[PDB]
Amino acid sequence: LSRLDPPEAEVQIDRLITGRLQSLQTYVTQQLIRAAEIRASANLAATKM
Amino acid sequence: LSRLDPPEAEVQIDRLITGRLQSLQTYVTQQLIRAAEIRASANLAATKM
Amino acid sequence: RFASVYAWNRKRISNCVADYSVLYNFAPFFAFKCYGVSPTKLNDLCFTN
Amino acid sequence: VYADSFVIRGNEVSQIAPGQTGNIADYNYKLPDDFTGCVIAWNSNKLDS
Amino acid sequence: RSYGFRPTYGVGHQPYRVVVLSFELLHAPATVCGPKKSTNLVKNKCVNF
Ligand SMILES: *[C@@H]1O[C@H](CO)[C@@H](O)[C@H](O)[C@H]1NC(C)=O
Repeated sequence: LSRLDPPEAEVQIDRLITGRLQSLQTYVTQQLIRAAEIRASANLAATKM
Repeated sequence: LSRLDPPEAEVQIDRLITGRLQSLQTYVTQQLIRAAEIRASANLAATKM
Repeated sequence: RFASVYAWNRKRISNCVADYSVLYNFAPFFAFKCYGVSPTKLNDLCFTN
Repeated sequence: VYADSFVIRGNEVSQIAPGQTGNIADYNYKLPDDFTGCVIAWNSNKLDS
Repeated sequence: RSYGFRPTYGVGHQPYRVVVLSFELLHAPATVCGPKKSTNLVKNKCVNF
């Protein structure tokens, strides 16, 4: 923002917003699978109890 | 690279890198689900044995 | 003499070695705008006509 | 800050740019591919010819 | 080789005067600076530095 004018600032930061969104989505995508893996073991432990 | 100067080569190949990475991520995303599907059947087979 | 717009002429160039750095001395133009290929490497390519 | 100054032909003004090659960008003055600066050119026909 | 700058030549062959300004924006003790006025130093409070 301090080196480039707004007409090109909105183009430069637009290449960071998409990258950071893509970086953030993979985290929840893998957590959604680890949660199911944990839930299966929780159900098995409840049955064993 | 042989038809465009690097100023525009780094813009042209930047549109291929992102597409190929998006193509590559879906493969592992689906493999991570097929693995759990197979693991369920493996656990069932172990119990049956 | 140059032909009028409504009767523009077309000249075919083939079967010769083309050096594109010599036409700079043939006319006092300034821009030399190209669309499908960078003017830098026009000497590194082979065309069919 | 570093200031460089010279006199060229109007044809080759477009060759003072990163990634460019030609008669004047090969054997006389070549800019780096990662240039960060400004280029200023003006006509001086009334006092240099 | 020498130029032939003369008033007869049109645009694209007339002499041009070129000046290139080169900076470098890295983390190091800076000497040349723009015309801005410093203020006092405040501490332990949320400010914009
Ligand atoms: C154009 O052709 C004429 C006649 O052949 C010649 O006198 C003149 O020097 C040529 N100019 C260029 C730029 O080739």
